[PDB]
Amino acid sequence: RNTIHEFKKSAKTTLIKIDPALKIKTKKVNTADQCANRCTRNKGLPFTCKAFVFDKARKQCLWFPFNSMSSGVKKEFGHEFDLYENKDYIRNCIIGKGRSYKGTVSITKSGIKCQPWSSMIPHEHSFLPSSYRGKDLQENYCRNPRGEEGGPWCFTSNPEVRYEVCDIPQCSEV
Amino acid sequence: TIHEFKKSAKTTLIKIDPALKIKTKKVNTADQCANRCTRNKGLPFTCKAFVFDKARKQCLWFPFNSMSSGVKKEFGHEFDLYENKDYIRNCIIGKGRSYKGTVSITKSGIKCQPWSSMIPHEHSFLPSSYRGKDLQENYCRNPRGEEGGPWCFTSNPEVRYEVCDIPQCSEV
Repeated sequence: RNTIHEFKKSAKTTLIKIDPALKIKTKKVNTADQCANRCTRNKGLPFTCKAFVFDKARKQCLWFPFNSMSSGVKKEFGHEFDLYENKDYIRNCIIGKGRSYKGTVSITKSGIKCQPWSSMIPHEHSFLPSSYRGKDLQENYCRNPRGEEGGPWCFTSNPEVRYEVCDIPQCSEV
Repeated sequence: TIHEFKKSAKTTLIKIDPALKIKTKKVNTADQCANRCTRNKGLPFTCKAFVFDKARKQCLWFPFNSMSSGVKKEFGHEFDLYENKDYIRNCIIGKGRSYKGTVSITKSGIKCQPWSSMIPHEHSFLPSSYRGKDLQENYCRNPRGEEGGPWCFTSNPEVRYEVCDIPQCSEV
């Protein structure tokens, strides 16, 4: 029942609340998967678990009723922290051209595994994560960093297909 | 792997538009269909759902799900439908009348009571009286389009019902 692989992971990251009104729960633990299991099950939390952090130095879970996109919360850097966001609270559909898409789909329309943004293999490119802050060019996720009409896309792991659009549905289009 | 899919018992999908690709294979169990779908290895499309035929032991992998235009869900006792959660809208439009995701926890963090239970709470919100509205399992639902969005009867005997905390699509 190790559920940790089902969260979207951000290395070296925790979340801080600006709004002192927002609520946390913390517990000293052994391993990150223990935090994940309690979040998934939502056992003994007085709120809906949308994200958790494992502190590897203090061996603690921090469970949150918010995520990195909620208002009144900001990211904080820390070598000891990993952030895990519950995919049920990361919008999985696209608004407009999907400039703001932060979901984890990482396969193209024709079923090709996306190439990591941090990689120049197979395809050399200049969509370096550091050139596109805010656009979450992480792992091999489908993204639309320049807001082009095609919707989110990725460079492709197939050497013969440089890039392809991914097949992510519009949230609302009647 | 199978737990990142929403399961609909006794259900298959029929494509109307014959241009939509399908892939099928004789297999042993539904778990193997899920694995192939999750990792998406030998599929010329994005696997958004699959059906397991328990009688023929066949996987049917689809680049669509039940909310896709051009497909009909149908009863069939030998089929189970499994829909990839990444393709079931996880945010709410309007009051969330059309919410079909798998969130089953209230805003205060209480596990929902199954719709087909009368314990702790008795109610007239049974599955058949609201066909089309997916009062399945213990999922947060908004069958009548009420103000606060999807909700459920609560497993806490002290709390009859409570809204869940499903975000508006316009929230972010």
